[PDB]
Amino acid sequence: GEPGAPIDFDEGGTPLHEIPGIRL
Amino acid sequence: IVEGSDAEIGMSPWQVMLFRKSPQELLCGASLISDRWVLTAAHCLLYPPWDKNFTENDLLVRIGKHSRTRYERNIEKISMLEKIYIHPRYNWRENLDRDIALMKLKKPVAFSDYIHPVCLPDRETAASLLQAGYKGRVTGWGNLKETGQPSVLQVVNLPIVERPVCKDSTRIRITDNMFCAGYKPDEGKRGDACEGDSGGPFVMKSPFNNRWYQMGIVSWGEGCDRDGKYGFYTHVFRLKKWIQKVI
Amino acid sequence: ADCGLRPLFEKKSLEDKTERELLESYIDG
Ligand SMILES: *[C@@H]1O[C@H](CO)[C@@H](O)[C@H](O)[C@H]1NC(C)=O
Ligand code: NA
Repeated sequence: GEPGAPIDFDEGGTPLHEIPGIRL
Repeated sequence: IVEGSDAEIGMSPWQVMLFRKSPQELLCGASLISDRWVLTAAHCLLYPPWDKNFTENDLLVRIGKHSRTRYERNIEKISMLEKIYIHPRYNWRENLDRDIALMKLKKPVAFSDYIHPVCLPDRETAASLLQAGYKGRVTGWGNLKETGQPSVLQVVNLPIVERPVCKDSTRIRITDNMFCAGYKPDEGKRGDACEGDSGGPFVMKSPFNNRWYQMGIVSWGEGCDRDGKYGFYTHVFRLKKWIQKVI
Repeated sequence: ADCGLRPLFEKKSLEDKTERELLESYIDG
């Protein structure tokens, strides 16, 4: 019932590769 | 795919296999969206942190497939890539924001019982289906367990998860160009994409017009099918303006 | 124009083994 992602169009933080067990 | 089952023949006729010429191996999933355009994740083609940088001539597309390894004569169709388009603002340095790529086939593929394009969502479709707890479907030939490949294409159905729950399951910065899906630890069911499934489609069947829509692209996760973790998917509708100007 | 309708399912009025699970999740209750 609650939106899981917004319905508009497209217009720091840790990098994925540093996470143990990251799945790419 | 973890905790999935064999797909049925013809179940996912948009499923595309991105196959590394040498060494011979499954690179990623992808999806057929027209007779000449294939949609995938950008990080399948370009991920500097792991020295990944694939051009058109490195890759073959195999369409119509079911077996992971057997040549399916008069069923599967092989194709070569005319041009690869990676989103200009794809963020490989951090969190895989805008993890999307398009690939143009050198010749258009004839459709068949086993080869057929998926729809891309409209605003009305995205609004009606992209709700928390609604289930999408993920397909691929990726691994069955965390870090052991299946004989044939695997399928799993997974619920979209509330955005604050997604963000709280991970230390990564989550953007409006991502959604996450998966069951929660107390939900009894499980399932996830895994290594090898990346770039494949997360699709949903409209109860309104009976068509399957690609709502997401298998983008990333932490482990495979871990309790309290969830798979993250490229939010295809939000990037439709870029998909537009490529074609 | 024909997108997302599968020759071996929707075009033949046949459901696959689990698409009902999807439809059933779209109903709120
Ligand atoms: C990846 O693209 C081309 C492929 O040959 C390569 O020359 C270039 O240096 C690479 N760039 C990055 C950012 O990885
Ligand atoms: Na999980």
